Amino acid sequence: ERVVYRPDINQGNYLTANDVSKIRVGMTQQQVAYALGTPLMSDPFGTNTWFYVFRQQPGHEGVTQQTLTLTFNSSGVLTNIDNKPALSG
Amino acid sequence: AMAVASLEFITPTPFISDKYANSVRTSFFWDMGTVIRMSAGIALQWMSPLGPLVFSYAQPFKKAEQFQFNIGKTW
Amino acid sequence: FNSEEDVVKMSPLPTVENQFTPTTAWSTSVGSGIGNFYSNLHPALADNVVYAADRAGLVKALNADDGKEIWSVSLAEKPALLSGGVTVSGGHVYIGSEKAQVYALNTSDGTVAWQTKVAGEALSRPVVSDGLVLIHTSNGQLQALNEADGAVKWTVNLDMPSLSLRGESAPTTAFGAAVVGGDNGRVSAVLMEQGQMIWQQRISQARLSDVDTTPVVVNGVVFALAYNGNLTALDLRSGQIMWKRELGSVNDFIVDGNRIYLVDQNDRVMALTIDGGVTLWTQSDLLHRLLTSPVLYNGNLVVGDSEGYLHWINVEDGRFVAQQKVDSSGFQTEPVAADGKLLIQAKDGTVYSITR
Amino acid sequence: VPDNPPNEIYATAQQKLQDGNWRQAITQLEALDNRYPFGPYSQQVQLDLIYAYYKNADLPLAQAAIDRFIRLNPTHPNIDYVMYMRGLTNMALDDSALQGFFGVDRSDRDPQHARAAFSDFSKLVRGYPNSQYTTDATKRLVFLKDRLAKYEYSVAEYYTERGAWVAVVNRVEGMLRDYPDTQATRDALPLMENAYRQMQMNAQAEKVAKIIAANSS
Amino acid sequence: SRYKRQVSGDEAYLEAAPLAELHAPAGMILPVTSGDYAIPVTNGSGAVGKALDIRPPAQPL
Amino acid sequence: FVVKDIHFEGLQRVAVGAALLSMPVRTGDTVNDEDISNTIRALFATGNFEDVRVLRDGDTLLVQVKERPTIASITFSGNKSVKDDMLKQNLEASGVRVGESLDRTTIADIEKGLEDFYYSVGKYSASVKAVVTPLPRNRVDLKLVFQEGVSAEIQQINIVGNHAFTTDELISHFQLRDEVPWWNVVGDRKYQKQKLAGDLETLRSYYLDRGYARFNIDSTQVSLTPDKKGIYVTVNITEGDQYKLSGVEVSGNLAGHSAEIEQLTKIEPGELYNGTKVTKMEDDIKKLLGRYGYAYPRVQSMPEINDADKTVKLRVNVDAGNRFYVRKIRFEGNDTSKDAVLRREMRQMEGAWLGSDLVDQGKERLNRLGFFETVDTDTQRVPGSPDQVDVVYKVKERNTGSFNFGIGYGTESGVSFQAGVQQDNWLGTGYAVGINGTKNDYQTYAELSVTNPYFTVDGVSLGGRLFYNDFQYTNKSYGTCVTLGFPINEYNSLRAGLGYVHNSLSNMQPQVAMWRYLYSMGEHPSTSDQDNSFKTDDFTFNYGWTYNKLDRGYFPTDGSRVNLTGKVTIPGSDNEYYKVTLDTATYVPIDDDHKWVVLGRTRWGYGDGLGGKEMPFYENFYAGGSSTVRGFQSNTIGPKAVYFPHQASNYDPDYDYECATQDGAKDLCKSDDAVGGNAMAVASLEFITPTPFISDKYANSVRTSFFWDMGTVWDTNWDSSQYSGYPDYSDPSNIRMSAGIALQWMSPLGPLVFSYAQPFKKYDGDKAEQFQFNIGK
Repeated sequence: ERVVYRPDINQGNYLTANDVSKIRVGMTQQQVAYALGTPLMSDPFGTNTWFYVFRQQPGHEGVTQQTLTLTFNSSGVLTNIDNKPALSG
Repeated sequence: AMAVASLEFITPTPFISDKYANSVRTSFFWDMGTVIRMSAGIALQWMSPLGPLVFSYAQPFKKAEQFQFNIGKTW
Repeated sequence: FNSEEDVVKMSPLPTVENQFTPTTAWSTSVGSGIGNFYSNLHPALADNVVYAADRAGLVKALNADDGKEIWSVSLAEKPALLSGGVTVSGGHVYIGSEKAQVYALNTSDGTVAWQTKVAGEALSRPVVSDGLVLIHTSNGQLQALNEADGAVKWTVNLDMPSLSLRGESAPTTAFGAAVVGGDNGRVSAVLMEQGQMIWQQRISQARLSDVDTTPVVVNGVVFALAYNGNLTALDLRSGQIMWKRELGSVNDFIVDGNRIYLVDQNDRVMALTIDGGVTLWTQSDLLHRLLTSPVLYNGNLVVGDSEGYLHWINVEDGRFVAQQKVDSSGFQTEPVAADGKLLIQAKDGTVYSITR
Repeated sequence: VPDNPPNEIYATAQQKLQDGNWRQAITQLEALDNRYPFGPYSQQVQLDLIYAYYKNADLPLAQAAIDRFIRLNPTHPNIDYVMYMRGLTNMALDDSALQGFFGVDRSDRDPQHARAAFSDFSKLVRGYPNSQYTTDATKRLVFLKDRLAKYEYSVAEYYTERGAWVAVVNRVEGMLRDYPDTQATRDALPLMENAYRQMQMNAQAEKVAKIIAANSS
Repeated sequence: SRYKRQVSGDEAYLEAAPLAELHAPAGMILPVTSGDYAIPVTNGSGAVGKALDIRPPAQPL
Repeated sequence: FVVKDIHFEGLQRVAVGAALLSMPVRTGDTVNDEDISNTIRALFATGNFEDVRVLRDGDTLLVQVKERPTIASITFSGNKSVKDDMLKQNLEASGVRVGESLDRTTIADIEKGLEDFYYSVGKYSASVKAVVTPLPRNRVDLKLVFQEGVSAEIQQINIVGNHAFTTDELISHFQLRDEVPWWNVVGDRKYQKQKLAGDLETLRSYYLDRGYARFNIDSTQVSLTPDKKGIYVTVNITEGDQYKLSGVEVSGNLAGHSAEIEQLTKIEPGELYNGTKVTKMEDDIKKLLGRYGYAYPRVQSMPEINDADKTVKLRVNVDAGNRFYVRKIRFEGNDTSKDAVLRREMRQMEGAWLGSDLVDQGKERLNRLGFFETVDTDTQRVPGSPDQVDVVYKVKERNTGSFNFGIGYGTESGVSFQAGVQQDNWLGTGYAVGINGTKNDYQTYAELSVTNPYFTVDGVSLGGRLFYNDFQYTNKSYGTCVTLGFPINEYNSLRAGLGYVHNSLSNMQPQVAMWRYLYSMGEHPSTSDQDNSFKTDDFTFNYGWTYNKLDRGYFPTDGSRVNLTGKVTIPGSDNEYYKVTLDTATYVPIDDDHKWVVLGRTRWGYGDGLGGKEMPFYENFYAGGSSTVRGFQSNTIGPKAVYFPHQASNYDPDYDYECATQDGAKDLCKSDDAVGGNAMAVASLEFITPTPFISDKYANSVRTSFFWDMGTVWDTNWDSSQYSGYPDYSDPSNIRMSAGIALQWMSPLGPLVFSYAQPFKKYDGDKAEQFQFNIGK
């Protein structure tokens, strides 16, 4: 058992169904940042991919996470989407 | 619980040169406390690199804490 | 748990033999008085009846020979802060208040004639001219009222400092035109029938320098003065500065025998010559002891102390001459220059009639 | 502090300074500065006064005196010495209090005095690379960058325990771009790998794994 | 004063670990450097540690 | 004419070259006396000295300046009504830079400047005099000295044009005062300009809160009496009319939540207008947007006041804006403290959406450390990003530790020695260490304690304590405990721990309530003489629980509190017993506004032996005195001892006469001295009602109540049958009650408690103490 009162862990970008349906193939990179807000995570190792992660651990022991990975070609145009709506654990 | 309330009037001792007597005080005080009792007291104070130092002589009218030496510093 | 401090160290009561034996002929208590509240509540006279009031609101009319009252009315709800000089003319007594009321009373029986709101507290005494009552309020507004109704005929607005001495500056009239003081050092004048503006003049640099004091006008010369300001003389027709003195003033002044009699901010008394700021004499004695308005009575200038005494000064000589009884809790408002008579009201509500 | 009819206050005060009687030095230098503010004993005096404040550990006053000097004479021919003392005064504020006596590695305490110090020494050696001080200043800079990186790791360590996995990755990435070559960055790469793994971001986890596995000794 | 251990001059800032830049594996690059940058090597004859005379210059004016 | 050279001598403040470059015409220029005079004007513009002589007698000009003492030291003759640092900083801001320049004109200026300052604070009577003396090397020393009266008393504050409310009710809410009564004489007539303005805002808000939406403070003025020692304040009101509020319409770019925004803005159409209602309603809107992460919303409320009827409709316009993310948290000034020691206790999460309430909840929790004098805060947007914020907390390290030592004396008391050292935030680790130690002629005490409030990152505190406590009945005791305390909810703390304690009782007086225990422990001491000892080792499991949702914290109005603690020994102890405590306080309001309240407090205790042993008498419960039931001497409510006769007693018969002194009693002495019971049941019901003398400036701070108390303590296994002659302590029905008044007062010298209580129901030996005093209950 563990019962100690943790505050709600929350991390990353906020996600909602009406915000993710904005993204579609071929948008320019500034349009994505305008629709969803700025990416709080990106690949620093020299490939232009943004990791919109939405994560919460509400209350006692519940856990939830959505991940939305966006891949851009050079000059900042979106090529592919990888949306996982729930933690694949 | 312990409770103490005290009031005091100052009349410094010039035993030492004014220069060193600037860092010195002498005071006369009355207090009431429940532990109910009332008391009157004489106090000498000095300051040093060790912190502040007090020597005090007192009489509780309910008669004892009649003679005290005290030091108290924050770090 | 307490402490106190002082600066001015007022004069140690200079004193002299009471040569002319001036003393109370009669005295009456109307009630409470102004007490500590500086406010120009003072008694007045008409047709051998003297009228007086208590700042709580209660007002009385007294016979000047013996001091027995004939009235009592409350002017109040079931205090009024009745405040400002009592003024009397013919059928009516007029009184101001610190509660924006002006009251009119019937001189025949003391019944309340009419009551009308004015724009703010009426610290000025009312003044009656040309069939109108003029009142100057603390909001810097002259208001002219119909004497049978108090209905406003016209109103005029003056500039208000962010900090002032009390704005009494009661108006005066000549040739059918009014002249008035005001805060921020302004003298001004207006046409009595309609409130049209006439010339205005800035008494001094301004830091307080309110012209809080009623400007007397004689032969067409207006005299005006201010706190840390300058005494000035003014052409009623143009407001040209005839002359000035760096002597300031604090409460009141009088012209009689075309000679000027003053009280300085330092509670010293002096007489100035017909024109130009030069003193015949100065009585530097009473320094920093609040002096009432000086009244010329039967050839002697009488001034009341903050405490109980009345000091008697010669009309033209530089002599301090007599010192009457220590009257109850002293004075804080101007005696009345009654013809052949004296009446003064002490702080506590005791009124005194004085003879020699 | 004393009456000084003669400028001799500067010679005997130098002797007190050579003796390390810092008390005497600052008080006589302050007296000389106040009494002779515009003579030759002014620039000649401000430097010794700065040095005495530093050795007296009177660092807030040392900051003010150094700041005054650079403002009043930005081109003095030994201004590089004043920059070196700027960095050393700021670096002396970092090692505050009784820590180290108990062995407390205080490298987690507020780094701003360290980060300032790094700016000062780097400004020096970029400006005056021929100066004698550049060897020490570069030794001071390598320690100051490692001390900053240990701070950043310390926060990455805390958020690893709190499980704020975005707060981990976003800071250890910050170390890789601001502090790449320090040992503390090499110690942080496991926390980045862990954080990506807990977030199911395995691709990034493998990438950081490839980095660390190539760079481990 | 609390800094008395520090202004008397510790040696302990020497023998701090030497810097060593990471080398990226094939198929990626490390992040581009963005601050607190690598200091120019500027090696020279200048003294170091307690050998450095911290006092003001050989003539003070 | 052309000048080939320029002569100067002196140059004490400024060199010739600096003058020549400052001068408009220079060596080699065509010049004439007008140009030379312009150079003298340039000398005056740089401002050396006004006295100069100039001569032309050739191709060179001679000029000399009459240098005169100017380089000023400043001193003031003390200051009875302003602080030394404020005085000197006002002087320096006014312009007298020490050692720059000083002149007789500047002396006049600074005099008037300090005068005007003194008048600005309000001691309008004050006078300032400044004097200088000259010193070699162009130096002067400047002394200034002050005279003042008492700062002026405000006379009658008066409001005019008001009709909805009486003047005395309006000015009573001011912080300026017309009158200070015969009581609460701590008030004062000190005028303050900034507080007068605040008092106008209070007058405006009061009328808006009463619903006069058309209200306007059209004008105000302040006046000073001729003797410059008394002030008048007068305020003009245009009241307009009382207004009724129409339903709120909300519009603009609400980023969802509109159904909740609606619910938050629903108001019945019968209510009056109310200023604080709209501002409180507007504040909830922006805080509600903040909670969802719209940290910088834009909101405006516009009243559509009607004139044809007394109705007003609020229009509220909202847009949510961007959903800011906290990209960094920084702590600055965090010297001598581990950063984790702050981050662990600050609540907002880095790398997540900015809940501005969570940032402020952090600021609160950092203050609850007490480590910091102040916790300032800022949030700042990163340059070149529209969307991301750095949060920074700026702290001043409070000097958290304390160190103490002391000595005492007196022939009637003996030597006394005391010591102590405390440091919350030990080396910045956030551990709290604390050592204590005391000795007198007789008692010895020492304590060492450690708490680690974050043994687990979720805030599981772990504590550890050692004690030695040695007294002469004679008792040497020493022991240890270690505890875990971890919150299970916001309202609901829980804790657990293990302890060890050793006891070495000796020379205790023979008495039934104690001997019964010893016989139960399998010790058979003498009953006849005061020579005995009973060493034991004990091991315990300690637990407790604490529910606490009291609303107001200081003087709660509503909610409840329930503390529970208990002990069992664990097998291996010499003692085998358990005890339990329940300790509760419920508040319920009995008016809709929280003016009237009633309390019900209770305590229940219990303990017993296990396995045929018995609960040790030193753990027995006590009742009576301010904590429990009022009107009885503290702790004296329990069953009183009965001693066995033991005429071989303590040494001296000249002392206060014992039971069975050398010449004393021979039967069981029914004592007057109280002993606790193993059982306890206290209740009090307490009605809270405001005084006949309230005003809202202090009615929140003088909590007065009427109370009914009901206490008992009993000794559940006192075998009354065998002791026919002595009053039954096993009977729980000996309930003893009292009533009285209580007055809880928060005034600066402390949270005092006054009480008077009458014991309308008591038994023999209950020492009464009707009047009682306490602090901080």
